[PDB]
Amino acid sequence: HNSQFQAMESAWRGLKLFVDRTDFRENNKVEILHVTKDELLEDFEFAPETAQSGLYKHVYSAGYGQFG
Amino acid sequence: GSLLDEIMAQTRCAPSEEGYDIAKKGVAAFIENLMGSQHSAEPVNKSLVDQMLVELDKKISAQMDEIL
Amino acid sequence: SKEGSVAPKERINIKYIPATGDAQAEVELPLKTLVVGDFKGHAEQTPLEERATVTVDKNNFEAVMRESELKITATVKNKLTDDENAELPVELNFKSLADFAPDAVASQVPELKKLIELREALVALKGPLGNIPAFRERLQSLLNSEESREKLLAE
Amino acid sequence: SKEGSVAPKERINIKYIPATGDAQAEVELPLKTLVVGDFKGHAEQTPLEERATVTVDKNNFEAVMRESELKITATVKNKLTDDENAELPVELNFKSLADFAPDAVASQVPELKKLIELREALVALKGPLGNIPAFRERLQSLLNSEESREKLLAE
Repeated sequence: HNSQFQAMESAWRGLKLFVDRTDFRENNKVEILHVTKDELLEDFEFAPETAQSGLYKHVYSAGYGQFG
Repeated sequence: GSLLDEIMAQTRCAPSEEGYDIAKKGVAAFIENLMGSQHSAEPVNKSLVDQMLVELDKKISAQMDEIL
Repeated sequence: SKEGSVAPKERINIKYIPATGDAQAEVELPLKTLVVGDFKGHAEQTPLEERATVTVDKNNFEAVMRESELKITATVKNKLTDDENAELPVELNFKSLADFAPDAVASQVPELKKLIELREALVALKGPLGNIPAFRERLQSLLNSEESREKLLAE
Repeated sequence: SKEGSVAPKERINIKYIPATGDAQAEVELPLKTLVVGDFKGHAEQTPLEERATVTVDKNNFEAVMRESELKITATVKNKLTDDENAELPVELNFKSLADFAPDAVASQVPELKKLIELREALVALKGPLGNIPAFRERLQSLLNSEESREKLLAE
């Protein structure tokens, strides 16, 4: 019931509720990215354009913008 | 000799092989104009280099509309 | 949790599946989602463009949780004594989903390792306690012999 | 009002056109018409043989209107007070088709900039007004404390 424990328990046991329900045999995969919410806006402040950000690398280019 | 330390930490042209006298003129020229607005961030400096090129082209093209 | 089976062979190898069983399905490029958000107890010093994304399904969730090293270190309130204004920091190391349970949280707190060991010593007493009625006969002897009793409590 | 797209490339660049779409047509020398008539609020001092004709289509109508500088300066009736025989001149600067609308006409009248700001201050009040019922408890305190209330209204 601590603010460091419970916020890091709901953010992780709630993932298990997303893993247990979704049938991974029926063509499903899920990627897990460790950011923090204050880091992510800084990472959009990092690049001059959203098409060169660090989250753009993991959403677009490592996935969708990739051969195969 | 801290300017030599920045060249040796720059691993692209560190051990005095080629282009080390041109890039030494690049670091020392940017610091002389940096005192108009103090800021410490490379991607803003990638815009602050460009903001020192737009103001430079106002100095050059106004002269090259007079030599022509 | 392993069924005893035989070596496989050209003969047929029946194994009572005490289990019942499920099924599976498949698609094209799977509907891949990216769950993003704070999953550990700090802020990592590496920039975002170098850290990686890990793929989790039902079979490898116990291995993704173990290799994350979710180490939660915090100072919480001390309610083990008569002090209200006392605090007691903890040290947690999580490797499975059962490490959230109070059996493994209290096992990682040394102030609570002695209290479960206290309870395990009391559950061990209750079995042979009411079976032999000669225990209360020597409780009065320990009521009589007060000097030799306190010399043995320190041991 | 810009769709987020990627850099173009030899790979294919799908962009959800939330839009639907039209079509176009072409001819020989187009049927060119010359719309002539009073389009500004004065009489220009240059003679006719020197001034120019500007070409307007659907894409550049916002730029032809901006560079015309339609500045309409007139004295109109003052209906902001209890005076019937009062007049109030205005100053208008039109740069888009939305500048004919009363959102941008009243924004260019300084006597109406304080009345929309008055309304924006009253729409801001209505949200937190009826949610907390302790506001009327201090309206009676402002009914009691009349001296300190009027000292703060001038600020």
